[PDB]
Amino acid sequence: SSIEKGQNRVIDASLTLIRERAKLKGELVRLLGGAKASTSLLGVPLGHNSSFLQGPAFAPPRIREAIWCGSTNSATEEGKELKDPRVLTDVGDVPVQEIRDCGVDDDRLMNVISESVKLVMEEEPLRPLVLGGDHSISYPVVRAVSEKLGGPVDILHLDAHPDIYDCFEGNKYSHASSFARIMEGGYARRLLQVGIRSINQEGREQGKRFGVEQYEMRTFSKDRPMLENLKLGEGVKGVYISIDVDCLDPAFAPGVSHIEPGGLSFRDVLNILHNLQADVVGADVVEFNPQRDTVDGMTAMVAAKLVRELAAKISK
Amino acid sequence: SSIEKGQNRVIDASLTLIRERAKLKGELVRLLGGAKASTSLLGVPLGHNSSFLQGPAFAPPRIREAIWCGSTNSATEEGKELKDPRVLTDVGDVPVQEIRDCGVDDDRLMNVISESVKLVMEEEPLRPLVLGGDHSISYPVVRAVSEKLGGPVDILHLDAHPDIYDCFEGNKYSHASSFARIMEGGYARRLLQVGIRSINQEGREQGKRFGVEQYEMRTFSKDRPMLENLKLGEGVKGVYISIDVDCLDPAFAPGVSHIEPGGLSFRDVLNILHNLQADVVGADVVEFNPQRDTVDGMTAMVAAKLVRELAAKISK
Amino acid sequence: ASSIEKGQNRVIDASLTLIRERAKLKGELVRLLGGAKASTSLLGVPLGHNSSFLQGPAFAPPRIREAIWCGSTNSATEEGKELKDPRVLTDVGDVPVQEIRDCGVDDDRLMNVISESVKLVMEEEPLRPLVLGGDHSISYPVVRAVSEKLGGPVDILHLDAHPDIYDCFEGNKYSHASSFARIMEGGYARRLLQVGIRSINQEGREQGKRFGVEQYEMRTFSKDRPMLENLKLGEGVKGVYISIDVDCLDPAFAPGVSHIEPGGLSFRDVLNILHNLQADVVGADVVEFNPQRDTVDGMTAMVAAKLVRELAAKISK
Amino acid sequence: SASSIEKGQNRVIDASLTLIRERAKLKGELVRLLGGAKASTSLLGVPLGHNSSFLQGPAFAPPRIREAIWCGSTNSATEEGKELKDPRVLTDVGDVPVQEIRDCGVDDDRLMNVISESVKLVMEEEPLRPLVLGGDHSISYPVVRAVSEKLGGPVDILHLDAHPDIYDCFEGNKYSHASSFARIMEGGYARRLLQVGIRSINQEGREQGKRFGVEQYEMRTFSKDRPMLENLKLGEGVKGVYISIDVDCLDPAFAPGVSHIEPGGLSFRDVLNILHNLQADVVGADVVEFNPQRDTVDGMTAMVAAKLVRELAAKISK
Amino acid sequence: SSIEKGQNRVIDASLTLIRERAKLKGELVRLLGGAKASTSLLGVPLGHNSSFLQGPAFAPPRIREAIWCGSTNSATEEGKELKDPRVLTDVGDVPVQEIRDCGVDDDRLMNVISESVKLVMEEEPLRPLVLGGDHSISYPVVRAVSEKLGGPVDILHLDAHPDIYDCFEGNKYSHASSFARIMEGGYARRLLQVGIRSINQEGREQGKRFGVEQYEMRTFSKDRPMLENLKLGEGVKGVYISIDVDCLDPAFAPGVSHIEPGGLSFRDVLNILHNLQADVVGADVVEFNPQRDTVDGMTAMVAAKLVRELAAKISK
Amino acid sequence: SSIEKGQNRVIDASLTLIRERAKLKGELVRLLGGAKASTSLLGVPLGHNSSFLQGPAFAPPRIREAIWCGSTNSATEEGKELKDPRVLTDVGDVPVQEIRDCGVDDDRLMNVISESVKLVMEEEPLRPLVLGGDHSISYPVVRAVSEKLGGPVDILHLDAHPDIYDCFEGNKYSHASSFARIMEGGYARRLLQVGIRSINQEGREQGKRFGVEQYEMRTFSKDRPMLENLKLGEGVKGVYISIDVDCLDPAFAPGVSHIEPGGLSFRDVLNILHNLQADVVGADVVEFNPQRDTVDGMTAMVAAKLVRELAAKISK
Ligand SMILES: NCCC[C@H](N)C(=O)O
Ligand SMILES: NCCC[C@H](N)C(=O)O
Ligand SMILES: NCCC[C@H](N)C(=O)O
Ligand SMILES: NCCC[C@H](N)C(=O)O
Ligand SMILES: [Mn+2]
Ligand SMILES: [Mn+2]
Ligand SMILES: [Mn+2]
Ligand SMILES: [Mn+2]
Ligand SMILES: [Mn+2]
Ligand SMILES: [Mn+2]
Ligand SMILES: [Mn+2]
Ligand SMILES: [Mn+2]
Ligand SMILES: [Mn+2]
Ligand SMILES: [Mn+2]
Ligand SMILES: [Mn+2]
Ligand SMILES: [Mn+2]
Ligand code: NA
Ligand code: NA
Ligand code: NA
Ligand code: NA
Ligand code: NA
Ligand code: NA
Repeated sequence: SSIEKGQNRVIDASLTLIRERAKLKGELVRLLGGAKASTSLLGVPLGHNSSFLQGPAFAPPRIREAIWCGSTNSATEEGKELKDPRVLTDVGDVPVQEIRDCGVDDDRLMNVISESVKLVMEEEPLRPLVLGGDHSISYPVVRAVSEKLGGPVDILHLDAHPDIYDCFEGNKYSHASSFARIMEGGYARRLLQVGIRSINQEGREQGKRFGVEQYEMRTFSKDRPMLENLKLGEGVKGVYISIDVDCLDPAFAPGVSHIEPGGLSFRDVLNILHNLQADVVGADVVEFNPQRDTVDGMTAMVAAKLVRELAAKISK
Repeated sequence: SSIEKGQNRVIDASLTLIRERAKLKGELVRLLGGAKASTSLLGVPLGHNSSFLQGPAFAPPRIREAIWCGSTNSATEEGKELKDPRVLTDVGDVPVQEIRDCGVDDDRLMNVISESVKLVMEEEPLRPLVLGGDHSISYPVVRAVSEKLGGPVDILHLDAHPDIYDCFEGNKYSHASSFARIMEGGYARRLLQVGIRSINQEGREQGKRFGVEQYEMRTFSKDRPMLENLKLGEGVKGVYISIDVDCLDPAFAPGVSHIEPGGLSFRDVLNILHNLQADVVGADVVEFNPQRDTVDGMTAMVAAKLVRELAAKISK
Repeated sequence: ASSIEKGQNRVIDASLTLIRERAKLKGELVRLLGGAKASTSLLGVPLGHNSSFLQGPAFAPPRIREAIWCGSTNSATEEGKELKDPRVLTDVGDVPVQEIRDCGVDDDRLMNVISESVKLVMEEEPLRPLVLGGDHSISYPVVRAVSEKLGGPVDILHLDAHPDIYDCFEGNKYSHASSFARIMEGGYARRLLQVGIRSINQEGREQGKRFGVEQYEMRTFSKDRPMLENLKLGEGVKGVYISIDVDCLDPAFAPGVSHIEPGGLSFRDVLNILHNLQADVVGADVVEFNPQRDTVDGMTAMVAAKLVRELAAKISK
Repeated sequence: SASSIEKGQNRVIDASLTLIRERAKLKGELVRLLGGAKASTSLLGVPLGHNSSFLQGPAFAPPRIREAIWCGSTNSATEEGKELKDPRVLTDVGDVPVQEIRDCGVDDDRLMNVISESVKLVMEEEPLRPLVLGGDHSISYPVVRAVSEKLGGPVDILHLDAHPDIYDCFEGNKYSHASSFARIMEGGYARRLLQVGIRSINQEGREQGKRFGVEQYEMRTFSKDRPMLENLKLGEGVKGVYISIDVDCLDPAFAPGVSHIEPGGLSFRDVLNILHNLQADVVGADVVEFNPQRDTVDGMTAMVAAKLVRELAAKISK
Repeated sequence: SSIEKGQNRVIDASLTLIRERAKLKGELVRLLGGAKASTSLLGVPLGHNSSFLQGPAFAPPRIREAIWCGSTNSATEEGKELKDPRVLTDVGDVPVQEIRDCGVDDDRLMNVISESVKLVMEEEPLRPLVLGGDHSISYPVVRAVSEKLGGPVDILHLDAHPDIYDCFEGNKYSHASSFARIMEGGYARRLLQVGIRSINQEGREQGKRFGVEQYEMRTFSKDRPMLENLKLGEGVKGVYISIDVDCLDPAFAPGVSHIEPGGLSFRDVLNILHNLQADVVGADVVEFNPQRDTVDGMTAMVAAKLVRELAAKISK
Repeated sequence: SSIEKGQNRVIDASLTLIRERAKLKGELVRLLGGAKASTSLLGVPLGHNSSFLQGPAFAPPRIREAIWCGSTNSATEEGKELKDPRVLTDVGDVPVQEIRDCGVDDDRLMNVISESVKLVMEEEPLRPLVLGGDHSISYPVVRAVSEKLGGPVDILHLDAHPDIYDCFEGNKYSHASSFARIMEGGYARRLLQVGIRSINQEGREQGKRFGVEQYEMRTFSKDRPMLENLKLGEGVKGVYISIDVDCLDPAFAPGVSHIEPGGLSFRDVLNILHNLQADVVGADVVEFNPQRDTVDGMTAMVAAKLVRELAAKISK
């Protein structure tokens, strides 16, 4: 009624905001010349699919402040210039809270996040890097990348958790279920999960069902050489990388909802990302919880540096 | 100039979104009936006019979380029910960071902010409670309130500092120059400044020159009775309440950019607000810096409860 | 079968026997020194599971004891009593609440154990119980136990941001938000003065009006302060019980709470009320200190400890 | 007089042991009624910190550990796949009421004897095996003594710690947390003592290791020693293996909530590489020296302590 | 024993260092003059007479950083300019840890503290404001001011504690015996102890024995009107103010070694200082413990603003 | 002009204080007999050459406290006894803030630091270990060591940053330029920078210009065997080791002005220091920022243990 049409006008004005801002970043990259791919940040400030704490809703603006901190320089480790738009642009945040606040259901909210990602991909040669937000957001992002490209992607999923519960606590959009949604829908072929150390019988059974390659930290000593020399995406249209910050031991990343000892070092993660051979078509950095971070924002710098090194990898 | 016209498509859509949200809230309040005035939150995540720290840019979403925290109930001290839209609605945040990012200068930003305030006012019978954001925003909110209403207002300005510097560090939009801009444009008649304990010889000269009633904490013992029995707005369009969070002793409100000992207690602030007779037309809660808050968000709960009590006074 | 309830009973009985043996030694110490009319004895009830928001008060009583004896402090109360005199303060320790919960004991029988533990202290004359919470749910079994033992209602001074008189908060009758409904329902309290109230809803006020509760809100503290720094309670009944939720204090003074509620009393405001109260105090509690929410140096532990020290000087005589 | 004092204390001690015995009896009956278990980890808390040389914070640890084991952020499966809500995998007989026993004047010899008897009460309920939550490292002595006396012979011990804890009498306290492994080696309770993660030791510690034939692995040789330490075999021919983990075996990056910050320690993953690969019939274990008052505001060291307890439980239970 | 020539030239070089900087500060003040009194800061970074924590050793450099923090203005509540050397100069810190390390005894160390205070006074028109350090430093500072002026002073002593034990734990220089030492020496006519709330039998007896006026917080309701209208020094050499930061409720000043609930507000102390009628000849601000302070240095700001307000009272 | 006269009397007393203390330590070392080399701590509390925060100004006293903490023992990892003066003495802190305050320029302040180092070196057989302070101090320290020994040294520089900017933000004494100053003076033959992970085009170009061996964390897997087997100083005057605490991953060393994820573990650094073959003639531990440390001083312990293990290596 009056309501459904009111909701459509807020949704439409939200998509228009992303569309106009993408257009300006696309024109800016196309004007400078030569880029084959150019990382564009899209923020999805959503936390209500979280099982424990909703703090990731507040992450994307903290991440951006950390990327540009006066304490850092603008060069990535392998020497890309983050001030160059062909390396990194930013189309801003999906207005999630404003959409929820007007009574929009999750089916439609997640549809708006997909469309938001399509708006970036439709500006050549931008490729999306999504700032979460809780891990529920990887389903509408991966769906949007798969649909746009016209086939399943191979995924590298860095996570303490496999996020492959059929329906965690009745919520099909649970942050603990988004890789079940992705695999059910035929949006991914290979799913490599690395850093896994919190998994139950359902996680293992769902892993076998979907053909997932689950690397547990209890075999990391033996798996490290293979994980520091990954080659992904041959025979599919691209590779997507999803990083839950909780792939890192809490010593490196305390600013997470799920503290799970025995994880990767920051340098372990960069060894995997730097050495990965892959046509990276998209990526996300999720589950940064600023409310659980240190008083000085150490996990914000962790999330920012992951974003920066993913941008170097995506942009070419 | 393809970008200069493109800036306008970002602004148009930015304001479109505020209006589309404003109408839905408008409609729900008019459906319910009986409201003369209805507090509607409008966030202004702007901190780049700050002299020391830009942390208030992150405040409005934290304030909103604290209002609805499971630890609290939805009753105000007086007994007003915050779940009733006649009492409180929220039109969300102005996308200041997106606007800044598409290269728009401060003139047009502050005008977009003024226009956004006007969009809420044009939806009867909503009255704007702006969540700052640094002090800089009061000037465009007040100008927009003063323009819409057709003439000057009187201001209750609760703050440790007086913020009437002519031009502070060469920025005319400085959070320290905001009330100099307001007085200069005759948007205010009586400016009552309360909780003042950080003032310089320029602060006093400008206060006399604009005929400002500056109450210093030095005389609070004698002043309390007068301060706890205030009446304002007779002969004017209305009364604007600008509450900088540092009016409170840092013991109550650590989460600010300027720690200034010898402040008000939270109860002192409620004594003043509960007792003040005013036609309140507009109110801001500013300078709340989450990056300076306690790990448990004590200042977020302070900001939230001042918003709640301010909304129980504005709503009628 | 009923092998379950009987096994639970053996654990409950052993739990109560341990409080009995501890209370006896403290009793015998106070009697052997001689001259006490009343001797504050601490009983901890490390219980958090009736909270609506955070269960951290389950951990408070050990932290409060540490703060009472911190080497940064001396052993004198403000009005000059010696806390090292067992006649002024003793400690019978903690009800083993978690271990009773862990063997499947329901809340009715668990609250019965708390009551029975309070009686066991009262039955070593001249001990009077000062209970360390724990969440505010515990005041119900404590006040029930004191009233039943003294054989009549008491007057209660209740210092709290919240009135805690929901008929059944979230369906739990033992909710920390319902303990003073449970108390007034049972006729264990004649007068109930609630002081520091600044978070209350229509049901709060309707339940206030129903049970004859005197609700002093902070929006009228300027006016009410003279009368509140001059209380007299308990005349014509068995005595006065003082319940202090640490959230009566503004969070500036007491951040270590589950419910941050700006606009509360100063610590000095609470000692003015306590010091000047005229009352034969038969029991007290300090509840809702949440160590998990405290500063890293334990400021709220020192607050809860000093409230305990000033209540002990008041109860001991 | 002053001998009647000892009789009142004995009433508190007996009431304390009776309470542990009754809790242990329900846990043993539950495990046995479910059937099939050969061994079932049962937690025993010993909230003792007064033998500490710097901070007594470990007295507050056991309840914080239990909370973290059941934290709603976590799931109930161990890394290897054991279900912690199965009583045959984990039960909990609660805490020894240490503070109350100290508070009625009981001397340290009698208090440590209570800790020993409490451990035996768990072991007496077949098939429970004790996993002790400290508490400072002093408690390892009475625990290891009870396990050895009850099994009727020596155990091999894996001791994970920044410190060897083998001073004869640290600051005149024979029950010092820095002397508990001297107490253990003097009593004949151990065949092998392997000390892993050592990085704070002096000549007295090295001399005491030689005197008792302790095998001391220092972090300065961890590059060389790692393969050996990640393939340990212990307890063949004796009553089994006891594992004592001082949380300060971990670099303080991983475990800040300790009284003794000693940079250059093991990663959490390094410790699980050692535990997971250890071949051992583990007859008991402890997790000690978690200091909640030195932890982060979010309890990161509580979650470290809890995950060590959970992984040990998965190893003890079978 | 060539340690004597060393100990001696270490001491001489320490004293030289203060003489030289006093000479420069004096010259700068008279250079453009018309000042009767000018406040000069002297740090005594001494904490080893503390009974619990020694953290006050580190305070004086932290107080200086807070006085000149970019978040603050250079004007005092009354309106004096701290950049004006006539109002405030700074002669740096007595090298206490350096004198300690060469094996010098507490008797001689405290003499150095005394000598160092006289160096500031010997340089007209400088008046010493000492940044502690623990409360032991007040004995030698008051000794120096009294001997230099040749007569006793009236002393306003703000503290949770009376610091008047005969020999706390066997140390006659205990921070808990400074006022026993002062009273035994005849340096004070009147001693007013304000904010007392941790006192035992020995505290009351020593008080009665020395004629000390002990204001306990439990009578502050009745004493406030009187404490906010003091008059001291009339007839004797002048007024010394000693301020233990723990005079303030820990809500206002958590950065102390002794947390003692139920203290004064920051505005309470300012009401006492602003209305104190007195010729103030010296003052100290002691027992700030930076190791117990909040992460953002609230108590540092609290000690700095006491120093700034004291300097506005002392300078003229 | 008598200002200039004043400054020289202050510098002289400042040097006179280091001379006399170093005399007492040399005499003590010489009287115990047998030492070839004896580590002597010299503190340089200087932060104003920092680009981001001046916290390291406060570091040296907090390091000393950590070295002697009652939670620790006095043996190093390889068994040296820190209470033996032949293993460790301390000549205390260059009075940096007193020299700045009397208006001395950075040229002369840096020369004072050089002179303070030589005063240690002139007391046989002390060798200097300097506690920073920000990285700017390495230049005047190495310049003094090289001038004193009459030739160049090899340097091991442990840092996240190369600090080799020509003129970072206009300041030739920038903490980000001190190795450009060192390499321009010919004070060093080899400069091995280890743990580098924040470097731009200028850092790389300047590295090539001065022949710097730049070991980046992105090749640490490959490089680790060679870095745990270093031999330096053969055919030159010896080896100087500079340790920026931010060489460590912020997981281990959060108390730094520059959070840079993906660094060395503590054990990594000790594997390098313990296996290094070198005649170490001097060392520094710089850029510990206590205002960014944990509430319990974790980074203070890290800095203390680096100092302790360097002392074991320097003393012989
Ligand atoms: N994304 C994190 C989900 C955590 C959940 N407790 C699990 O079992 O994984
Ligand atoms: N709004 C804050 C203004 C602070 C400024 N340093 C001043 O001197 O006023
Ligand atoms: N300066 C503080 C002294 C504190 C001591 N516990 C006392 O009894 O006063
Ligand atoms: N377990 C901690 C003991 C620490 C002691 N300072 C030692 O030297 O071992
Ligand atoms: Mn996930
Ligand atoms: Mn995860
Ligand atoms: Mn302002
Ligand atoms: Mn302000
Ligand atoms: Mn309550
Ligand atoms: Mn309450
Ligand atoms: Mn140990
Ligand atoms: Mn240890
Ligand atoms: Mn004092
Ligand atoms: Mn004091
Ligand atoms: Mn550096
Ligand atoms: Mn660096
Ligand atoms: Na989450
Ligand atoms: Na600001
Ligand atoms: Na609670
Ligand atoms: Na300990
Ligand atoms: Na002290
Ligand atoms: Na720095």
